[PDB]
Amino acid sequence: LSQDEIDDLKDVFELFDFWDGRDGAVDAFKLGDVCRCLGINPRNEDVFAVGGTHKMGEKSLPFEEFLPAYEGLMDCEQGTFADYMEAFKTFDREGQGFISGAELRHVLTALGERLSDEDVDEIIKLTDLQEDLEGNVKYEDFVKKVMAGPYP
Amino acid sequence: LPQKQIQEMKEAFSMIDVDRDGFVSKEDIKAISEQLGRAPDDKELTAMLKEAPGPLNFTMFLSIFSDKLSGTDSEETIRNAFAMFDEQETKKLNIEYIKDLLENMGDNFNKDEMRMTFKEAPVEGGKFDYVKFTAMIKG
Amino acid sequence: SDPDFQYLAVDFDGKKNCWVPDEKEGFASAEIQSSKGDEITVKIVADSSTRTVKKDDIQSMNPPKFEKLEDMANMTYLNEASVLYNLRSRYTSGLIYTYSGLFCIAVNPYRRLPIYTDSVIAKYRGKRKTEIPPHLFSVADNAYQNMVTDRENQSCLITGESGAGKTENTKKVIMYLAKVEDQIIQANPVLEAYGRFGKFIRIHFGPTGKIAGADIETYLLEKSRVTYQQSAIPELNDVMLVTPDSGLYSFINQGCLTVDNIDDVEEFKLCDEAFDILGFTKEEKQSMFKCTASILHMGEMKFKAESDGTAEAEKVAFLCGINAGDLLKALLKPKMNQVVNSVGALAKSLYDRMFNWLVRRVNKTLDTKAKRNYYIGVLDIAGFEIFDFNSFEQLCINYTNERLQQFFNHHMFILEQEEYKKEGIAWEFIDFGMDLQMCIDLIEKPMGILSILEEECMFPKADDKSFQDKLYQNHMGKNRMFTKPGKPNQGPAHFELHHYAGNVPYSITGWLEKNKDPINENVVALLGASKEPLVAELFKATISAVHRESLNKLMKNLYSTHPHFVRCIIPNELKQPGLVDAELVLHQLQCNGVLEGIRICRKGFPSRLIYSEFKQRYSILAPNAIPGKTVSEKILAGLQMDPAEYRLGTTKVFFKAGVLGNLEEMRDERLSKIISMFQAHIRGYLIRKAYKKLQDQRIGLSVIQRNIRKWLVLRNWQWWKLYSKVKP
Ligand SMILES: [Ca+2]
Repeated sequence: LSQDEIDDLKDVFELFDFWDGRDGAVDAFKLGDVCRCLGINPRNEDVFAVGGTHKMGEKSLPFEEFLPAYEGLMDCEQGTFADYMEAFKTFDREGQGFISGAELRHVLTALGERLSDEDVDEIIKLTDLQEDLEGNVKYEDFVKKVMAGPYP
Repeated sequence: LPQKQIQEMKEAFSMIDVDRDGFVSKEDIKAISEQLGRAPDDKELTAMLKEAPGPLNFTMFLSIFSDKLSGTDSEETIRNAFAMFDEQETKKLNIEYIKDLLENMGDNFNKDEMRMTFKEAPVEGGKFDYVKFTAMIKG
Repeated sequence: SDPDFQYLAVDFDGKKNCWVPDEKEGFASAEIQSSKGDEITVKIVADSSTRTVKKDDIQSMNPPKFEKLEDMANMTYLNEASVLYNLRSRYTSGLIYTYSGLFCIAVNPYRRLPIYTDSVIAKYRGKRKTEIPPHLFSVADNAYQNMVTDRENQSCLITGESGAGKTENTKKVIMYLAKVEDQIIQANPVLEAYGRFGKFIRIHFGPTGKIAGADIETYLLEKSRVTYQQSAIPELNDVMLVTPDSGLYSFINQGCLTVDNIDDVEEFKLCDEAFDILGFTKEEKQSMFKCTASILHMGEMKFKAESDGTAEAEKVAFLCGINAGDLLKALLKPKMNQVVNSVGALAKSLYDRMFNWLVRRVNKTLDTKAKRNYYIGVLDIAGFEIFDFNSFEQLCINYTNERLQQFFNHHMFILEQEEYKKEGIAWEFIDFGMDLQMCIDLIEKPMGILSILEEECMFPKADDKSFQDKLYQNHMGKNRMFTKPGKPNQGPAHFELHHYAGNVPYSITGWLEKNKDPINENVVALLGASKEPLVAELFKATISAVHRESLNKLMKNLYSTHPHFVRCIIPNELKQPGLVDAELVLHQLQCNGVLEGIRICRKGFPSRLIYSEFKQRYSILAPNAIPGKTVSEKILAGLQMDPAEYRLGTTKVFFKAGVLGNLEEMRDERLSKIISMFQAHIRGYLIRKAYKKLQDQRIGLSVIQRNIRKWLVLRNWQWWKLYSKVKP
């Protein structure tokens, strides 16, 4: 895991354990967001597997039990550009790297581990994704931003 | 230190130092208190003085008073730590919000800390004005 | 929205959902709940009940992608439950035609449909099967194009159970080919009035592609309905000697008398009218009518052997132009029951010879000596059938269907092998019809079943036991297709035969007379020199033996053409449109060989894919290896796919059976993840984005928290208190 990366876990653990009342313990319901800060993006299915919880209060955790949750959420699969490009192609009848807003919305909110309607309008606005006159968007661009990061 | 703050301190020490002997004694405090509002009990007066190593000349006076008002941030520095939760920049915090922050976040307050704090707080229309309250708590 | 296509054009967890056996529906839509070795516990989607089912009794299903599919060969799963579901789906919606490979399926509508109009025929002309909805016209239209371009004879064997649609569809084919002559169409009314026989009619074509002649062949006319029937032009009356009452003659009032929607009055007139147009001299057509009326009379002759009158036995001799004396004579003491049964032997033999003669004659009218190129035959006969009790009649039908099977197989063998040749797949391999031959031989070969029976008839001594023993004597243990009767209203069984579409327990009682007849060779002499000119010809100068030569004729014929099989199905036993009985339908599936077509398919490659459409659908299964025929070479390579479960191809990929269903599994299960991973990526981006605002606030809160606790404790300071007090 590298000492430096354990120090990093430490760093972040604090910012969190503090906000849900500083006491050297973090709500297991945040274990996701914690690791999401250290780069990684596990899947909800992923997080619960190691210890995460559906609600706050349910339970809190020390840094001692935290180390392995992150050891865990590391060996979990992440998606490449190829993969995101592949899957998105299966919704393109034209084949020219397009899609409509409405449909893209459907893919995100309706298929796979759904995404609230808020996170969607969110990332849309963040990445500043824009549609043309016909109301379509180049899914290639979008995937690239999301992949980029909030600060590129 | 500061001047104007001193000018008062002295004139004060004067009104407090009744037996006009340039020193503050258990009788000095008890004396003036009663001439105004209820005064402290012996125990209060005792430990109230024990707070000053030796005799209370206008020096050990200004000393303990200055060591009280020491370790404080600006009215600007605080008004910002506040606007740090005032996204829209409205110069007001929604009461349920602030109460929530202080109550169970960071260094959780307690019900008393909570009551003592809001007994004064300027909340009217659901919104708790942190400007007016930053002043009240400061200058 | 076109009126012409109203009843012609079509309007899930791959691991939970499956097909589980049912008693009412044949198969039920189930969703698995829990495994337990072999005991799977599923939930019925319909009633929502629960039950267990052997694991090896579960069948795989098809995704909503193939709802009411027009061609079933294009379905992922072709199992008795996917097929029955597709048909029944279409059927209850008006669509009664469906393809499945090279086979067309017709489900009896039991109601009139506006799909045969001239409007509709216009649209099917010269259309290629994939171009337009499934229809019988398409099958006919295509056979035409093939005969033309390929320059060879075509042929349609329309099969199915009794009451399925064999006849109706045969007629629509001719009516079709005729629309894109008058006597031809007119041969049906007379043959239908008189007929319970197999029909093969060839329609010849000339150098300009027009009808230039036609002939008819018939097979095994019954014969039994004449005198027995299970429950359910006045001028001529004196010529036939009949009293216009049908319920008067035993031989025709056993079962029914009248027939909802058949006017015997008008049909008689039209039948008479048709004899004229056919060019039948008045004597000829009165010879017919009399011989048939005789049968009625032949059955009025009472007895005691000695006679019990003579009135009715004369009318008979009269109409057949022979001496009533010389008759009853050669009938009671050939040179009480042996007689009444030879009476029937005569009736039957006349009518057959009759019905037989009738056909020969209608072919006369038709063999125009014009110039013939190629032809298009149409076969309307009997397919496999297993009843409670099976005898000689069935063995004959079954033996027939067996040789037909080899044909249907063969065509597929030929056909299949073209693909692997076209594509470049490697599988010389051996032919297929090859299984089957054991049964064919058991029945037809030199010492076969029939040959034994045939040599057993020529002996007057023989009986049902020397025949039965002489059989085991030859094949018991010397041929595995021949097996002692097994276990079950299943009437007697003396042996069993393992037919392509079923195991049949045959009762050989009475097989000796069935095969050899018994009219007084005496009366055949009387009639041999009768006065009536027709009767004289009918008796001028065994079943199995005739049928042998017969079947071989039809086969060498069929093997010189291009086959098209049409399977008819009787959706139900109650004759009502749109209702399906699953049990009945299902039954056909086996013995109908749609199930045989699937089998033969599963032994090779069923599902075929053009790399262009394959790459597009299965790239998402190894995208970290894709920089159309090589891309797939990669994907399927990446997946570390067994070289067995698939094959090369020039333009297309060949996946063994089931495999494609399983790729849609992955191939799907894979696309979901990726979608999640990009949602995870979106979840992680939004989180990390809001990482700053959480540090600043962490400080901005510590200010307020520590700086209020100060102003709080400063107010709880006596000094300050008292100070504040002095203030003024
Ligand atoms: Ca905490």
